[PDB]
Amino acid sequence: SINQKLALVIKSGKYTLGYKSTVKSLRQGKSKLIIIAANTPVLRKSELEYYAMLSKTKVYYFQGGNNELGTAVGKLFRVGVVSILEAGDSDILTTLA
Amino acid sequence: AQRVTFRRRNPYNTRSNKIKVVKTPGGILRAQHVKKLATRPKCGDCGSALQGISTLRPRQYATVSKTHKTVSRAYGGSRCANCVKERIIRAFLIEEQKIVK
Amino acid sequence: AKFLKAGKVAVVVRGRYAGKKVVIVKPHDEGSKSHPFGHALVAGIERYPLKVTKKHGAKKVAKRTKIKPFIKVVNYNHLLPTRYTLDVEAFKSVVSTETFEQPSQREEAKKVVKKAFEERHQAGKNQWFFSKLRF
Amino acid sequence: AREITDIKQFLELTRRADVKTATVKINKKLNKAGKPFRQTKFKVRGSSSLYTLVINDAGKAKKLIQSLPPTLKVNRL
Amino acid sequence: YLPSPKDLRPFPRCSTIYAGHKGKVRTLSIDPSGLWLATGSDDGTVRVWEILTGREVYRTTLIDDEENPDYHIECIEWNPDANNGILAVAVGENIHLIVPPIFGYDIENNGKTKIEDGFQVAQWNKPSQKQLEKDICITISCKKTVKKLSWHRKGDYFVTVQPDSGNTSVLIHQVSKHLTQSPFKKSKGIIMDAKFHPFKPQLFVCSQRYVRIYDLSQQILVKKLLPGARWLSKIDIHPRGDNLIASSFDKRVLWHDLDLASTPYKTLRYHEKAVRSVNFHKKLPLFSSAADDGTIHVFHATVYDDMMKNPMIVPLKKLTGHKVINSLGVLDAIWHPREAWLFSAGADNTARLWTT
RNA sequence: GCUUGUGACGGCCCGUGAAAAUCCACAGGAAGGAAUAGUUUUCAUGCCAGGUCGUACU
RNA sequence: GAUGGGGAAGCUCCGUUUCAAAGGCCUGAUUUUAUGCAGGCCACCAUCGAAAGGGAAUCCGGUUAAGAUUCCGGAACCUGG
Repeated sequence: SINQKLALVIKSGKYTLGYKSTVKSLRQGKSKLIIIAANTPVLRKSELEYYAMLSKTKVYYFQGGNNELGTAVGKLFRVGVVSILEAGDSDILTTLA
Repeated sequence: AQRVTFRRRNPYNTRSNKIKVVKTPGGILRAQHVKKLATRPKCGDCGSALQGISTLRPRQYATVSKTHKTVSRAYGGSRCANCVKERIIRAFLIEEQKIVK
Repeated sequence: AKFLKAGKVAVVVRGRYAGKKVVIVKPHDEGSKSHPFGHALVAGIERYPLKVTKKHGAKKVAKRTKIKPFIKVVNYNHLLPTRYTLDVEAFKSVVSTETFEQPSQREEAKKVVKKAFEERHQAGKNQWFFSKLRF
Repeated sequence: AREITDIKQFLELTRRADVKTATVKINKKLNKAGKPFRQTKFKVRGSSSLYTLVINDAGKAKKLIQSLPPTLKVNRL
Repeated sequence: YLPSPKDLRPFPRCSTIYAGHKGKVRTLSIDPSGLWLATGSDDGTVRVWEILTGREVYRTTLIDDEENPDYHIECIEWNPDANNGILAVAVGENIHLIVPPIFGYDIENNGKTKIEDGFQVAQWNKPSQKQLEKDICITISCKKTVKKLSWHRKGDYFVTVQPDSGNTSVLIHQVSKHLTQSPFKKSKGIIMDAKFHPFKPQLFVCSQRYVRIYDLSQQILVKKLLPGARWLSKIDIHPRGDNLIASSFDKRVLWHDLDLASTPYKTLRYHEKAVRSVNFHKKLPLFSSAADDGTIHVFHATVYDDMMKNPMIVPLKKLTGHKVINSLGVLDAIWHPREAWLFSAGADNTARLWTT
């Protein structure tokens, strides 16, 4: 499941949280995968698609809002978008999620 | 101890008809009628007061120069700046999506 | 890859030239003593060339086609990057870190960039760049 | 009323040729709180507004009285 | 249905090239005695030269990584007080006070003891061992890049410009107390230059668009000049204190008669490219402009202190010789304190002496 | 401290608490302007003009 | 509360933008008919109704038997050209 994959990446793998820090990693070309929440607004979402498709980065849509995306990565503050800089021991990116 | 009159023929405390008590060069207190306070101009979208624009009564904008009323960005006089930012972002992406359709 | 490059067209978001299309000539990656942030040197156009048609001729067409260029340093946050690209060799040696400041060297830079962008526009190529973004 | 700091700007207003009359004024004041000194104030009647120039030093004041044009009317105290 | 140039001699040919720098010469200064030229270059060195021969007599390397595009030697100026040997150098975010070992004990010790006596917007630091070997006696570390430095006439205070440093874009430093103060509460625009008046207790502050004159004693603004330019680059003040010239990147030089009007008295258009420096002679009725066209233009100006006549400005000579490199030409210039001699700093790696 | 003006907040409603003249800004670009002298009277200064009726006192 | 209208034997009553042809702007060698107006653009509505609602702009000092933000002296501002 998607929560079991992300529970690995937090405890052993590079990542970053929130909108401004991800867009820098998209610009610099470090981000391999990004995870966008459902409840994020559409101008925000459609911007991150456009930054991604220039850089040729894979984009997953988390079925769930920004509160419970925060629960999945395991942080008590809510998070709208998450990016993966480096993969963990588990495979994440190569699977269809 | 010294007390003070309305100068004008209206004797009621209306929104217009207000008073400040002022010490003169004569050395006595006197009323001075304060005009009503200028509200800030707003951004007609986000709905908040917007910077580098003078707070004047609406007739008083006709006296004042252009650089008071404007700011130099496109849509500067009438937009929040952050709300100008959004619609430049939005115009660009929706126009790009129209080719993808 | 890193997509912000010497080819790259972009829309400037903040500050005076907001919603005006520019092209990056020198991307500095991270920072300097002045401008302590990721910043790009760009070369846009302030006043777009107006519409033009079969009816107009000679002198009316020259007035309609006239372009004011500008050049600026700008933050990477204020620049929205764009899939389109434009060739930049006509104003590579012109625009630079030494060129900015020390005025009016800025004016001599804009005269070359004017002669680039108008002459790019005659026999029009990159048609998207010289159309005004409406918002 | 409108103060002027600069000395060059005052000499332009005297030659402007709407200015019918001027007036000079002298005031006793105390500098810091140490000693007295003799201030001057060269005022000039413009059509709209009253331009004025505050000179603190007494030596510079006396040369300024001569530096006025003769055709302009001048009025003491 | 107006006098000819012939009647206005002396004024400056290039007699002497100061050759040696391996990069653009951005700044130069002539010492109080009028015998020693100092230059600062993108090659990372400051050099001192025997003016009539062009012989380099001193070199100190202030930047070991001279290929670094992030920081350079920006501005140098000899202390104006006689016989202390002090050279101020703005480089990156630092100001060094240097006393080169070329003057002897009486002069060098005078400078060193003055600087040592003084023993938070800026920090005053003792030199490291590495800095001692560069003849640095003290360093003032600021938060932002220091683009301009200028001594007060008495040689204790100096003012520096840190563009886009907001409220601390202009700093006043006092050597005797190792004290740095920010004279202003408010930041108005990008500051390009700051200069003390020749004898009045005033500071002139040049932004990109305006020149503001402050009375440091009264702590108030006393005048605001409106040059009508978008890109001012430098100012200089006439030695008798009632006139100013300003250069602009849009090719103009503006003469302001400070008492006459706030707008320019005269607009001079004698350059094909951005003007980088304007400079008055301290004693002779001469001034110059220097531009990115590689040219220096020399002017006569008579000022009438007491009587109701406005300045008489006469162009005298176009000086050519500097090579234009990457759209840059003459980056700085300075007059000899007594002779009709002008020193220029070039993007072409040279400094030059122009004489009669 | 008293009177009063204003600011940013908080409570209340099956109550959420006038309109119009007037003024300004923004988007748009009909078109109009220079190299031998034009464009700007939203920068500055200067010139002229301002009618009818009420006005005492309680 | 007139008008357009409609009621009423009639004094008049209804109605207020309504089932009205309800004016004022641009261009024109409109290229031939040789001394006659051609081609277009714009879209709701009279008026009255507040000396406390809305609203351009003035202050100090002096003065009268009795007047003054209105006279006198000085110092300001607003509107239109």
